[PDB]
Amino acid sequence: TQFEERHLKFLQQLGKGGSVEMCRYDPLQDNTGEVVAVKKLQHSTEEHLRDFEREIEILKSLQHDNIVKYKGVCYSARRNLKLIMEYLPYGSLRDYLQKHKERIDHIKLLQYTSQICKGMEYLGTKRYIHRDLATRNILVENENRVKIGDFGLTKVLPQDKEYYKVKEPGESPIFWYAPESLTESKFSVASDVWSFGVVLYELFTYIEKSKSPPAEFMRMIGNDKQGQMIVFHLIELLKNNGRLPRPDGCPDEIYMIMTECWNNNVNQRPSFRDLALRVDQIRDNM
Ligand SMILES: Nc1nc(Nc2ccccc2)nn1-c1cc(Nc2ccccc2)ncn1
Repeated sequence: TQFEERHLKFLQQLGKGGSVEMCRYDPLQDNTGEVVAVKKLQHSTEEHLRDFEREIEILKSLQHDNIVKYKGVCYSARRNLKLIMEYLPYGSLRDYLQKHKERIDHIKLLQYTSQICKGMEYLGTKRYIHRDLATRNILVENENRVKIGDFGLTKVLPQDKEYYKVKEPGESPIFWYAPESLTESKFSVASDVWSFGVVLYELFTYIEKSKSPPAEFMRMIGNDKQGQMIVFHLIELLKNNGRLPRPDGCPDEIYMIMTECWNNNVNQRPSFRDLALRVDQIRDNM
């Protein structure tokens, strides 16, 4: 079925990077229409249109309980596509956790960790590399279900390679990046596992600003480091086993999982299939 542009009523802006807005698809014009999440380009360049269309193809091919649901495409404006998605009412996990802090216990954090793992394992079966796994890109459906959203940086692996090489990087979440992604701009399932270790760290710090991966890494390299010098010092730190600390009150077994995801050897990092099995075992034990 189709979405006519004239019937999409703007409600609220949700986020920018592209922009995501909350809209009501209301063709009956009685405000009884479905509330949807709408992604559109803000600077619709020919390269950005090409990437956005690929992102739409990626989302549409994915059907999993922990992946935001594709609803459609609104053409009504080909050079000005609007991606229609289900609206997830509790927002990003980063905001949700920061708002409802230790009132979410370890058992609840591990239910979210398991869902993120499962979503990521399914994404890997389609040979897609997220590249931007972070709590800000994880959305909350309700208190019992989280879903990976934002496939803006997602890449499809070439047919004959287990990595994707980014020739000209744009804005990059460097404090979530694997060493090989920082040094050689190489992205793989293994670099998404390293970023997953960082998500686990974010969860267990309860999004405390002073404990954030940029705040901790800046302190370790020195707050005096600026621009490209941050990337130089971060690479040297990671190569020398400088890691994010164990969050206050974090169980030993969860910190062990983080440290295994943060292995310098790409092949030694765990698989998302084993992480989901391990996390479900911890939850069972609790
Ligand atoms: N499907 C869907 N529902 C929502 N709901 C929402 C978001 C923020 C506040 C309240 C509700 N977003 N969303 C969405 C958002 C999005 N990226 C994004 C937006 C805000 C922040 C961080 C990242 N990418 C794809 N879908």
